[PDB]
Amino acid sequence: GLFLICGITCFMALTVFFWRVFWQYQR
Amino acid sequence: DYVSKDKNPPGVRGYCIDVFEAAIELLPYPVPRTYILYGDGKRNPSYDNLVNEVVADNFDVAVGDITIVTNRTRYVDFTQPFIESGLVVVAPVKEAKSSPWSFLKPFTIEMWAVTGGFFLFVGAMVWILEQLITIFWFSFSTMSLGRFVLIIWLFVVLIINSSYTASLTSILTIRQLTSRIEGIDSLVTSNEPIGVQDGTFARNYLINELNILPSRIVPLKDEEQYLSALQRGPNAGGVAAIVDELPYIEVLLTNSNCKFRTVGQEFTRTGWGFAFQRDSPLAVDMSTAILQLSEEGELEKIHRKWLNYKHECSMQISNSEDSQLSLKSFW
Amino acid sequence: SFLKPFTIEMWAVTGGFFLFVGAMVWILEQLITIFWFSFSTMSLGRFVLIIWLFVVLIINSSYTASLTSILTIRQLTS
Amino acid sequence: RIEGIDSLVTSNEPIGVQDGTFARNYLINELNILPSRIVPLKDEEQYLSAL
Amino acid sequence: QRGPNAGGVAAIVDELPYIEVLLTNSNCKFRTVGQEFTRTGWGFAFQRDS
Ligand SMILES: *[C@@H]1O[C@H](CO)[C@@H](O[C@@H]2O[C@H](CO)[C@@H](O)[C@H](O)[C@H]2NC(C)=O)[C@H](O)[C@H]1NC(C)=O
Ligand SMILES: N[C@@H](CCC(=O)O)C(=O)O
Ligand SMILES: N[C@@H](CCC(=O)O)C(=O)O
Repeated sequence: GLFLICGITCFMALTVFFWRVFWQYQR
Repeated sequence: DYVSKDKNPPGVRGYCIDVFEAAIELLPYPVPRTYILYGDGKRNPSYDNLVNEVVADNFDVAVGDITIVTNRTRYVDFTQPFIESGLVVVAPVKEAKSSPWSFLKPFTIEMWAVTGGFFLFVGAMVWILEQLITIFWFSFSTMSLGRFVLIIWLFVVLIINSSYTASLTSILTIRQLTSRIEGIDSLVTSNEPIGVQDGTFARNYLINELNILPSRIVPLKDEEQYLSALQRGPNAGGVAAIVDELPYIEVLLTNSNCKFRTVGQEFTRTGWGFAFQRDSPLAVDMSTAILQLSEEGELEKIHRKWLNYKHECSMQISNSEDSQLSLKSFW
Repeated sequence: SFLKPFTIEMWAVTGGFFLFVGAMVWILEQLITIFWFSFSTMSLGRFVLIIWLFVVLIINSSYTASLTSILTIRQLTS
Repeated sequence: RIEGIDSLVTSNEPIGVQDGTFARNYLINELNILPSRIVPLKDEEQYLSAL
Repeated sequence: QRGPNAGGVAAIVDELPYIEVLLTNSNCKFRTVGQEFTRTGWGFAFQRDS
């Protein structure tokens, strides 16, 4: 269960980074 | 070894017989004598029914391993104690392990790969926010969105710290608070099955005086089953501890390996002796023989003939069960 | 009796190899020793700081799990 | 602590019973309890002072 | 009260039903540290074969 929080938090920041990459393409 | 059936023309063999023989030639009396065996060849004979066969005058004298108890002194007369004995408690020794396996023990072998694995995969999450090139992240992870990764990863390490303590405590307490005995008072209260030898006063001394249930005391026939009732331990039908006299136990340590040790002192120190017919004048004759047999050292010289078996083998010597963090755990 | 956890053969190994890994800070550095106390508090020499953090993280646990193994059974040795 | 009769058999503490009952000779005969542990008790005021 | 020093003794070895009289008279400042390491019992002493 404690490694589930290791999965939910890290996969959340992939989406924020990919939205940053999708905004990197907006320049 | 102490007293036994024999095919020789005397008829019996042992140690107490040759103490009895070597007191006869100190007396001025030519004494005709015979040797009548008493019990079966399957178990020990009940020594309360050996001394009962001296009160009822079937035997004029019981020579053997007869132990002075305060009924046996009341109905027959004994000589002086020619050897000293006491009830001890023999028990398995402390096998306290020591390893780097005992270091890494509080987690499963799969957990040491998951924890070390989810420091690099979490450490690879740093590269998303960011041999010699891979060491650059360790200079950055010494102390935005990447700070929120460090907040959750902090409370992970504040749990793997706070569980590895709780599984190194829960080993180092249950290793101490396991089923232990370090005295006869430990053996009275901890309600484990106790082995004794068959046909003794030790069966009817623990029941009568130490207040032990009759269902805990388990009889045992011979010296091979005195091991198989301790190799199985308190479970699997065996017993926790054997309570025997001291000169029986100093045979059993040498006959076996260095896996047992007398965990207490003698809690009833009486001694052995010859059981005569009551108020027979031979008792004052052989009390003067033995006290002259002892002071001339012949009582010790016979002891080296049969009972030469004595090896200390200090596995543990009243070891303090305390902190004692293993030397190989930090190897 | 406060010092009773970690029996006395394993204290000088701890404080002695405290200086041995402490010597690695001086390698990757009166005036040199005062700056040797700088990085010892908090690259390739910065990777030992990860591992030495793990080592005292267990000695913190083992000293607690030895002291809990004393203050509990000494409430249960009658 | 005791949380059952099996906790009370093994933990070798003195057990109170009431006087003149079968419970004295049922714990001895069946549950294998020592006769020195079972303590008789007369009336309902001493059923408090023994606890 | 003097303890091991000042001429006093460290521990008195007595029989059991004397300790019961002693510990009720005092407060519980003294403890029976172990158990009966030789338990025999009292009795009357008649002359031999009477
Ligand atoms: C005390 O020792 C004696 C002898 O072993 C036992 O008392 C009685 O002894 C006579 C011998 O003349 C027997 O016939 C009786 O049967 C014995 N009494 C009983 C009740 O068996 C007695 O066994 C010993 N005391 C205890 C408590 O075992
Ligand atoms: N000393 C024990 C010996 C018993 C036995 O060898 O069986 C006794 O006199 O009862
Ligand atoms: N039910 C209990 C009552 C005993 C009593 O009241 O003393 C019995 O029959 O033994």
